[PDB]
Amino acid sequence: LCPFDEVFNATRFASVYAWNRKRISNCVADYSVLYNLAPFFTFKCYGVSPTKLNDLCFTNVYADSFVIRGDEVRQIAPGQTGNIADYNYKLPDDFTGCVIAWNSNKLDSKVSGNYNYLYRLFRKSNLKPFERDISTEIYQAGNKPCNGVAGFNCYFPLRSYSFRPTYGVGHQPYRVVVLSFELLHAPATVCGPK
Amino acid sequence: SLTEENAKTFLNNFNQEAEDLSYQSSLASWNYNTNITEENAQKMSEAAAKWSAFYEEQSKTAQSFSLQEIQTPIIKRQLQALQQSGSSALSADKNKQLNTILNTMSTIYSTGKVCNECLLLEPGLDEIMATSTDYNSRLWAWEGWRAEVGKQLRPLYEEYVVLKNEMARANNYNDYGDYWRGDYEAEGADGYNYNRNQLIEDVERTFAEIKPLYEHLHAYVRRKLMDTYPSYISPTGCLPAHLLGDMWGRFWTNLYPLTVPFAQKPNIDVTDAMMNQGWDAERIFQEAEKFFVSVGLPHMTQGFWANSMLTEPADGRKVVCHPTAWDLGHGDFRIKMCTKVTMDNFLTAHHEMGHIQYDMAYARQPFLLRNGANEGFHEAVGEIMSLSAATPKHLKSIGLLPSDFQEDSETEINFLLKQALTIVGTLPFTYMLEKWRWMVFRGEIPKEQWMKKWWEMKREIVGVVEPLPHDETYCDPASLFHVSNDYSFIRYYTRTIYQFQFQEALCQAAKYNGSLHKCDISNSTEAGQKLLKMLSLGNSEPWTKALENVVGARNMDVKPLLNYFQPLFDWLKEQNRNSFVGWNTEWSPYAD
Ligand SMILES: *[C@@H]1O[C@H](CO)[C@@H](O[C@@H]2O[C@H](CO)[C@@H](O)[C@H](O)[C@H]2NC(C)=O)[C@H](O)[C@H]1NC(C)=O
Ligand SMILES: *[C@@H]1O[C@H](CO)[C@@H](O)[C@H](O)[C@H]1NC(C)=O
Ligand SMILES: *[C@@H]1O[C@H](CO)[C@@H](O)[C@H](O)[C@H]1NC(C)=O
Ligand SMILES: [Zn+2]
Repeated sequence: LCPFDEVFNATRFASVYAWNRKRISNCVADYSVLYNLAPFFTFKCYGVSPTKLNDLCFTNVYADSFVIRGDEVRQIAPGQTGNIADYNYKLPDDFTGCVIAWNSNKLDSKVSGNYNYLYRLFRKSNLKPFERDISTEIYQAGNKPCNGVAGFNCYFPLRSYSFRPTYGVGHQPYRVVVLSFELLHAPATVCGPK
Repeated sequence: SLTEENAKTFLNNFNQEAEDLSYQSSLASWNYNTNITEENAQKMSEAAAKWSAFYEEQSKTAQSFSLQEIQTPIIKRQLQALQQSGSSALSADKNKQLNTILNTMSTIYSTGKVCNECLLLEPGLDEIMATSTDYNSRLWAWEGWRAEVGKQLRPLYEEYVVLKNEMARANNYNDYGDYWRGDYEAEGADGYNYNRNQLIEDVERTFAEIKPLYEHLHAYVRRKLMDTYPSYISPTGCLPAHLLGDMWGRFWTNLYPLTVPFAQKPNIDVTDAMMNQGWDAERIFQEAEKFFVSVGLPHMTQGFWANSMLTEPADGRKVVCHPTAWDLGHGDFRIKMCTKVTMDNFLTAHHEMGHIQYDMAYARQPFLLRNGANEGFHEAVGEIMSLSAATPKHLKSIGLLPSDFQEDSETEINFLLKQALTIVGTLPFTYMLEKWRWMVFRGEIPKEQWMKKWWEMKREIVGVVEPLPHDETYCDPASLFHVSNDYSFIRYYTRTIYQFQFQEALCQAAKYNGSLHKCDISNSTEAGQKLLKMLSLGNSEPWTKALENVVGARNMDVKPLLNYFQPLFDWLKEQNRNSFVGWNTEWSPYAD
């Protein structure tokens, strides 16, 4: 069967600025197990419905896992705008798949702050659909050259998420999983059980 | 219009860093207040030093951007609030002397003692000034406190005034009094501008309409004190300062047991019925949340219920035991209060929940704009809720008062009289103190005429006379906490005005058909939506627009205040018809 146990139950999810991607090629899939926890505020499907996922078959499915703030989960959708949508992870205007996310305060939060998750704050231009930029050069905002030293009008692009147990409810960590059901004029492989 | 994206990015980064730094500092301060230990104190001091350094460094760079070149209103507002340095304008030695004098005056005040008997300020002396009813007992205390504190603080205040003036002049301000007035300054379109010099005109015009009600209350209280101070009260003179039930005469609440309108019909106190029903700490906050939901405001987060300290800890932890609504940022709201089973505790819990709701309102605004429109809206937003919760009908519906209870006319008069003694009594005092402080900073009252003009104003505006002659060596103003410590005092007048303004504005939205003092905004979503229309703005828009969003008017108006005490006003007019309204300024007890 498909290795769904590795996408969701990973001991540590990737940062939004370095979201990882996994694909399915041969084995069977099963969508009825995507129940990480009872309240699933993020189960939005695009182009398809959750009830017919089993009957439909696709060539390959891309699963992108990343963590973002609760307030930024709404930005993971086609046609949205925001620091996460433009500079970290952009979805096409006409995208077919499923967006899944759940609360992860107990895991990705610590009293002293879990600075292991980061995000891109500034970028010279918006990211294209399904683009991943991991550069670390300084962001030049003025008419002066960024000589590798941070300061006035020369800020560091990446910043850290200070997840804490009492970090409110909107700023808490949310393990996101975006499933892209790519289908083309190719042999379909990702079918449902029979 | 050029060089704006740079300021935008600067503000973005500043917010990104300042939110986390403020969360850390607030969490340290919370851990210290809820657990007083040297370790928590050191952590709080280090966090505060880090936050202060970061904010000062970011503000020094904020001044590099010429504000007049920015065109976006929100970015301009964000830059304006951060460009103001304040104390950093002074040199190293000037700040040296300023901080030295300030903290030395604070220590002389806190560590002040009177010796004839010997009682400290908070314990003993305040209890005397509140409960004591003997002439000499209060006279010796009121004289000794001043002669011991103000005489020592006088030589320090003469330097502190000029130091603060130099500080303000470096910030392009005229005087320190003008610096404090900057809190009400507003910028915007033609119909939303508010000149900084116009605050005095509004305060004076607003006070001219409160004098009749205050004059009648004074005439009433004066006669009621003759039964306890026969030879120390005059039928046409001013009231002695030491007989105001307070060390400074700020609050007349301590005079209610003597000036009660009707003694045979007391006020309401649901403490007995509250405790008999098993009302614990959380039960009160549950009712407060239910009330705040009945108006259409958001619910309380589970984080608040989990992190808030709503009961005195029995683990032996040392707590400051003072009510304060905490907004640690990032959605971490908490309430700190040693909740007990009483009605005063109920009202304070309602006030703190209103503060928390207000803080939650403008959480969507930028970090630099997550503050109230002015220093008067904050306390008023909670005072209006406390007033709405004190309605007898609300207590009857909640289940504390029996449904068979029928409100009476005398109880309402007593409640209004107590409110006036606690509200109407402090309005002239605050205005007089603020005007005196302004005239001192502006240099209109020479140092050789401080006490003379101070007492002349006390006699004219407030109608209070001193029991003994005070020369220029005494410093009665510095004897007050808010005068020794640098704290603006006009906030209370504006708060008292804005709370009644909001009460009269929301009652119209709730479609009330009765007296304003019995208005209950509960179970009225239109009232909350109209109020939330302003709480969400915070400091994003000028306070004029924030006030218009609720009251409809763009400036202060005391008509709702007079409407609130309209029954008490007529009652006093009918009762004060047995005396000469007013007071003479040429009479003094030391005229032996
Ligand atoms: C209240 O104050 C005490 C003062 O001792 C704190 O106790 C110390 O906490 C550090 C870190 O928690 C420990 O490494 C020490 O061993 C503690 N000493 C004791 C007596 O255990 C305590 O943490 C503070 N507590 C609360 C509840 O804030
Ligand atoms: C992860 O493992 C748990 C069992 O501990 C399982 O219930 C859950 O469904 C797995 N994750 C997914 C979505 O496959
Ligand atoms: C508020 O609404 C509830 C539910 O209708 C009702 O039980 C209660 O009597 C109302 N109370 C007031 C203050 O009108
Ligand atoms: Zn308070």
